[PDB]
Amino acid sequence: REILSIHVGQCGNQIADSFWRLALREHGLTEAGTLKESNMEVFFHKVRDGKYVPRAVLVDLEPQLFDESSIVRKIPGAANNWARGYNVEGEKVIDQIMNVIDSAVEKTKGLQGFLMTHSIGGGSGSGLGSLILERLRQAYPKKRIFTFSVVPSPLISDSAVEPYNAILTLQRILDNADGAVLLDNEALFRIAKAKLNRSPNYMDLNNIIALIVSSVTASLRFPGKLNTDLSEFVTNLVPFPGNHFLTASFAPMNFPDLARETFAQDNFTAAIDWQQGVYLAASALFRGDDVDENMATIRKSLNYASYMPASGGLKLGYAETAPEGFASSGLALVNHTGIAAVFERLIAQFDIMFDNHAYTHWYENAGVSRDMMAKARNQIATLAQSYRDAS
Amino acid sequence: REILSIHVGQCGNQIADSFWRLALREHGLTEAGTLKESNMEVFFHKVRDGKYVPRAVLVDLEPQLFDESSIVRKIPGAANNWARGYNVEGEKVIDQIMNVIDSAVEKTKGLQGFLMTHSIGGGSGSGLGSLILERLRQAYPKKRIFTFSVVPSPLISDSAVEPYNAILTLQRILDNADGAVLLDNEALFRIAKAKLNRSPNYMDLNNIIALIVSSVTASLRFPGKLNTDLSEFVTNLVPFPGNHFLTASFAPMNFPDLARETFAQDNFTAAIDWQQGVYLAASALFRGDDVDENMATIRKSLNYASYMPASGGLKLGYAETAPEGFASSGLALVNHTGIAAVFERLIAQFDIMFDNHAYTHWYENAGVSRDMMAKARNQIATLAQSYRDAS
Amino acid sequence: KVNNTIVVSIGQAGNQIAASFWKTVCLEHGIDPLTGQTAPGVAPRGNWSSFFSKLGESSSGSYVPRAIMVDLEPSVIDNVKATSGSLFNPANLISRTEGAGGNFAVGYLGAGREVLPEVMSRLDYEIDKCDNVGGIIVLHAIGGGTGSGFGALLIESLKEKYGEIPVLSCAVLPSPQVSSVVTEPYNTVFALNTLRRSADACLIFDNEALFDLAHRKWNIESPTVDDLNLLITEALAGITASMRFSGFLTVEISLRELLTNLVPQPSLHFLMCAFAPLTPPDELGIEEMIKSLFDNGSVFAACSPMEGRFLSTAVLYRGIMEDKPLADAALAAMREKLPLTYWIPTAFKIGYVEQPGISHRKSMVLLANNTEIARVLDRICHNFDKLWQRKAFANWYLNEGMSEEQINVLRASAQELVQSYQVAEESGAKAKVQDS
Amino acid sequence: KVNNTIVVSIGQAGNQIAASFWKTVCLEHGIDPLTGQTAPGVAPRGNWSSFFSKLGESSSGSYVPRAIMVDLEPSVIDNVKATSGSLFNPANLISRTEGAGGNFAVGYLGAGREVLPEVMSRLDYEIDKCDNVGGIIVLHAIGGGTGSGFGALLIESLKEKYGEIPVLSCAVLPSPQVSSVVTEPYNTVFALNTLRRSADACLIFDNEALFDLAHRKWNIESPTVDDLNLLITEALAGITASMRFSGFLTVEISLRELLTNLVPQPSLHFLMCAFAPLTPPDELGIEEMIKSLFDNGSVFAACSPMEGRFLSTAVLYRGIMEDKPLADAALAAMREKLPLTYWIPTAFKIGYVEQPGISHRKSMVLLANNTEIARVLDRICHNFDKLWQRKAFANWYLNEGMSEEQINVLRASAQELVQSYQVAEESGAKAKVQDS
Ligand SMILES: Nc1nc2c(ncn2[C@@H]2O[C@H](COP(=O)(O)OP(=O)(O)O)[C@@H](O)[C@H]2O)c(=O)[nH]1
Ligand SMILES: Nc1nc2c(ncn2[C@@H]2O[C@H](COP(=O)(O)OP(=O)(O)O)[C@@H](O)[C@H]2O)c(=O)[nH]1
Repeated sequence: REILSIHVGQCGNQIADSFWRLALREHGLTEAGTLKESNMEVFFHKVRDGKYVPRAVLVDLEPQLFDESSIVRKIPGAANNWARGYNVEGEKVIDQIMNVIDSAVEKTKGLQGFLMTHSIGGGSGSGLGSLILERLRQAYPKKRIFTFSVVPSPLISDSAVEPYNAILTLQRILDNADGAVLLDNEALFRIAKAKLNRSPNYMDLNNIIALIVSSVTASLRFPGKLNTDLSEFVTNLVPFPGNHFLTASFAPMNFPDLARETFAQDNFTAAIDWQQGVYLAASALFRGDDVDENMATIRKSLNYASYMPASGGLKLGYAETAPEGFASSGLALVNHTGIAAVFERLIAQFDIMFDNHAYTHWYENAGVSRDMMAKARNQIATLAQSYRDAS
Repeated sequence: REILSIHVGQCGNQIADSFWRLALREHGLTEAGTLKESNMEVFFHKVRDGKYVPRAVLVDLEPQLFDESSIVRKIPGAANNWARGYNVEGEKVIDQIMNVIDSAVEKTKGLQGFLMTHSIGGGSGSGLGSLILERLRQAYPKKRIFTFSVVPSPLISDSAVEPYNAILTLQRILDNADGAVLLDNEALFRIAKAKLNRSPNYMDLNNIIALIVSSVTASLRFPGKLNTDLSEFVTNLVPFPGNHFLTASFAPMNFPDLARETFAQDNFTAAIDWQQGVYLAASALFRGDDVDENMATIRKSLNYASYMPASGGLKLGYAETAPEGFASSGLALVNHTGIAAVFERLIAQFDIMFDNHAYTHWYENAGVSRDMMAKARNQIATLAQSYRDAS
Repeated sequence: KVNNTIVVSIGQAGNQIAASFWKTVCLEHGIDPLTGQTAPGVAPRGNWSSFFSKLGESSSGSYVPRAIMVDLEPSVIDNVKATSGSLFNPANLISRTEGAGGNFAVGYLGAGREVLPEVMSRLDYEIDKCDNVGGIIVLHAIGGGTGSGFGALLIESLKEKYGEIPVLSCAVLPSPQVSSVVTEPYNTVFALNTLRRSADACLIFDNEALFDLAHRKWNIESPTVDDLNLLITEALAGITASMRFSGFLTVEISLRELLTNLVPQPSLHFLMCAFAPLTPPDELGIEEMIKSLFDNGSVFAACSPMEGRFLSTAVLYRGIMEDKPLADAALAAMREKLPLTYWIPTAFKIGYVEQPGISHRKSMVLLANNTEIARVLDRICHNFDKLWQRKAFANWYLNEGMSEEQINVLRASAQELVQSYQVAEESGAKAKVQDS
Repeated sequence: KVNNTIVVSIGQAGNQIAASFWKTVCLEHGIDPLTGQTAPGVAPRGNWSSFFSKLGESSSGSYVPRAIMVDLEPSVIDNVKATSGSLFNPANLISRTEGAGGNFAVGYLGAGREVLPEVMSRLDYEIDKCDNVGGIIVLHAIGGGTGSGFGALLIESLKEKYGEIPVLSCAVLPSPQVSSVVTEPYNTVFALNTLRRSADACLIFDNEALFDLAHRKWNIESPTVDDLNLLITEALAGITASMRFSGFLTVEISLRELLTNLVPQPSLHFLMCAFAPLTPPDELGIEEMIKSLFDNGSVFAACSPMEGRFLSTAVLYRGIMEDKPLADAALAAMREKLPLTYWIPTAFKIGYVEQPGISHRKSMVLLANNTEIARVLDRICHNFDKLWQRKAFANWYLNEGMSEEQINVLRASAQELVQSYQVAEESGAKAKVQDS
């Protein structure tokens, strides 16, 4: 039940750092991976009696200690171009990235699958990120692949071409991942904004994320009973192969208060269309300080599509070890049809630019024609339409 | 026949870098210690079939790859005070320095001895350097200890208090080392000065040194027959326990030209009093491109003390691998009574300052009384007088 | 590991600007601009590997610009050699004797056809010693004969042989208050066509604007081309700073990154730039500087960006660190008053570099792809017509390689470019169609 | 890993200088001097750990000076709090109400005897959060009551409880053109005794000199204590730069290192300092600056170092990097014209720091232990006598703790110090004997 984690790109490794940070403190390991005095060998790697190293590969990193034999320094070239990352520049390094990964699973008794932390708006995390997602499937067909993908939002964007990279990558996340957590900047923004009087900075957003990760990953690295393995994540949240795009929330930012906050619109990390959107599959996980009781109480709060059975469709878990800084916290993974919003948004943006030949050429001269791009959009459009009609 | 190398202080590690640099290129190893395609396991450590790591401990280093488990980062405090390094500040870290060393000899089948690269004018390389020299003897009594010590010269000094540290350290080099190569700044200066039209900088001097090291160390790491082990260095150059202070030269900066240059006053790295000074024990070592012939020819050039036997007293060696940048080079280790000069110099300087209570207090308030200092001088004074009367 | 940038400076003006640039950058990085040497034992400030090359291995090692200077007349290169010490690589200073007689034709297909070989040989060399080449900046004055002629010639062969490498042209446009040949509009229009078709982006330096500026904001009775040239440097230095020095969250912004953001369409890659503070070489507050960056009298182009649309902007600060909050706050406000298009809703790059230049403790450069550039291009086309209409001096060019048909087409291209941008104000879809 | 330095500023002047210092350093390192914050995601320039402390752990983290401000009157600390935002640690700004009435006695043994406790508590705190404490700089004006009184008191307890820590006092001497109490010579002479016996070195800031300077080299009609204070900062910043920023071959020069070199004998630890460039806040070349450092009208002390002997020198540049060669060459030449002693033949420290201040792209500070300081000390002793002779105002001090015998001894010490240095010109051996 070992999970290899792959972080790619600036945003990819930025999350890596932050997450693996508390990743240790939670499991109580030192800056170097020792006991400063549970089944954790799922994320960390036991080297010797009391030594552990993070089961993770840092791909395309450009600035603490991970196995620098399993981390690849970035080679200039990706830019903000997806096509550039998935081809010209990715090619030069995909074979290597892959060996570095495979050599990390070699020292893996029973591999479960992978986790990928990256940004779908850049060029490294999107382009190269997609290429990896692809060759990762074509190599470990039986393994599960999960994603922590940051979606871009104009209210904190640095590239004009983002939505293009967004759509392109979303296609590969759709065709190769068993599930993806969409960390929406538009949401991460708003959250951080009203949480800290001044205009947010990538770090602030980066925080919310780090927590969301640890909390989502928790159940996989702790003794609990809910979402023991990525596989359970699937059977519990993906009501169908294609629709595997989830949202996650955090609480907080009492218990009735926690369970209330955990399932509070404003508390989620995604712009889901809470109005004409309906639930499909939920999952709460509280950790810290009588849970298998208020379950039915909550399900009456949430409104799933009609065809779903009244009671059930929602499972609640627990972990005694809460994230540092809290006595006990929440987290809610929800496969909600409102997630269609996020896609539709990206589409709309895409369309304007694309229909005017916005920056289309930088992509074509890089091995990504407008038709290929259009296909990418048309596909993601359907994916969203899909979620929409399911409501 | 393994030799552990210990570099302490700025000047100590500065030499380390430079030396270990060509240390690889000579043995043809890569930046990381691999074969880019002799008995070398004397300096480098075979980790695996084709992997080698430098047998050396970096003590008190403050900025490439050595075993960072066997390198100790400096802890602020030494200043330019010997007393400060040998006591207050050295104490805090001597125990550790020692374990780091002993753990390096643990993975040593048959340890020969140590090499120490440092400066006798600073406070780290002199103070702490002396403390190490001491505890190194009190721990490996049967082992041989050799030193590459840089003597300070006003024509490129940065501290007023240098000669004090000079004398203090020279006492420990006298009581604990089996031999020491005095790299005189006054000489290194003059050499570099007339070798490069403009006023010399620590790097330039640092160069001459690096070569001097490799060349001196050569015979210990190459298949040759002369000076196979530090022990031979002794029986071949130290005509008596106390008088173990040597000078080394380099050539160049034809063969008759090389053998001429190698044994050329101006070509040595020490201010020895070539006038009223006489040879005691010499040793030449040419490397690159008919040597056991011009031996007797050379000995008639050199003038040893009378009591020494005409032919003999000089041995010549050879190594096929020359230092990078040369087709073939020289090097001459000479135990010459003129070396007394260097000491006398330091003494004189000491005296002026000391007799006026120059900076004596910084030493007393640090556990080094004037009497202790005086003893240090008085002893080194004798050491020199010794060499002098031996002529 | 960082991207490499080679700077080929063609012509006289190009080379004079280039010389200044290089001395300035040398000083920013802590390198003697006459010896290529820096403090013994340490490496130059920032990512010197970017624009400089390492020669030697010790500390006696020198650093040498990744630059090539080409010119059909010795007057300037010869002087650079005199004034630059052992800075540059001698074999990278290509020069000739006869000159080009202010003839695009001569430089494009004739006398310049002879230097191409040597010049290319040098590129191949500088291109190879690059760990990661990532852009070639061609610095030249599109108004004369060499810079316009060889300029175009060199950019075209540079995109045929190589091509995976981005090429940013920094074209100095000619003006009345400094003209040197009645045919400046011929040469310009001709070189424009190539700039338009073979470069990845052209940063335009309009001398008229430079003159006014050096005379108004710097208030110089009668500005010399040297005065004008200093401003061009301040910018080149300030733009390239994002490559030579490290940011807060990024270590370097690539010319590629920078360009893929500013250039939405192939024939819409003609950039403008503004600077601040513009204080005569004889202090202002962040807020004022940001505000002034968008004044109509601060762009190094004779137009009014504010009366046009911004297709894509890029503000690049340096010196700004602690005060960042306030700085963003201001630029943020500014961003609202800016005229944008509907088809490129958002495109506003912002970059910070801790290290300041040798001139101001805090400064900033505006790099903008604005439509009022079409106005500048028109002015050129007009004058081109005043001459071509009467066929003045045509013979010099005709009897040197060109033809009437060839000349007309070039003029035609220039037109397409101009209309293309105008349309762009309204629609990107249309601006496209105008490209044929 | 680097050494830590805590700066306790006692009194009014001390605290006013301290406030300026801290704002300046804040700006040099890229830290907002009102919030202790820097650019999100990155750490402040240089070795901030040196003078600043890290608060928090993310990026919302702030940096706070390793400084303690003490004063028996609220007028100044209260103002610092107003003007410094959340910069300093509030619990590190000790203040009181009654004041010291220009009375060394009050501050030394009485009203100041009450604040000692709180002040010490704070040190213990700041001393502990230091990975490696390596010096405490007491910034104060030896001329008043608090700075002179508590100053001495605080330095004496600081060397009893701690003592393994070096203490450098930066004592501002009083002058006619700015005096505030007829008894300045009493207070000074009194505090001197402690400075002499309990500090590791005292860097003297003579206000008379500062006045002339601010009026001559900076040409200010009538200089304010604020004008005078700015110069003191320029130096403190420039001296401490060798600790806050990294060198070429060294990462930091310790106050300890710096001092063990300058101070040959216990009672010969009274330093002087000179600065360059001294250009009014309205450019010079390295060579000129080095030359000017040794001019008799550039030292922040009313004397002529050149007419005396240099016991030990220390030139500290910053901004100088590429141009180092020329710089060394000059200072080297200067070094020959300098008057030295026979018993301290060579003692000339030189330090470089790449990072410049916020004022000059290139600058330098001369820190010298010269004998003409004996002349300054004499002037003090004289005036002391003009008063004590007639016993003017003695009563205020007598009836506040002191005695005639105690007062005479102090005056006696001051004498020993003065003669001690004079002798030093001739012999160090003798200068010693004069210490008892
Ligand atoms: N900014 C600037 N413009 C120049 C300079 N020299 C010439 N120009 C202008 O640019 C045009 C080309 O000049 P030049 O570079 O000498 O042309 P070339 O050497 O024949 O290619 C002229 O018509 C001038 O208006 C210069 O040093 N700086
Ligand atoms: N350089 C300088 N000297 C000052 C300043 N304020 C006062 N002085 C001088 O230093 C002496 C002490 O003043 P102050 O620091 O107020 O004394 P205290 O607060 O009673 O210790 C006075 O007699 C003045 O000559 C100031 O801000 N700067």
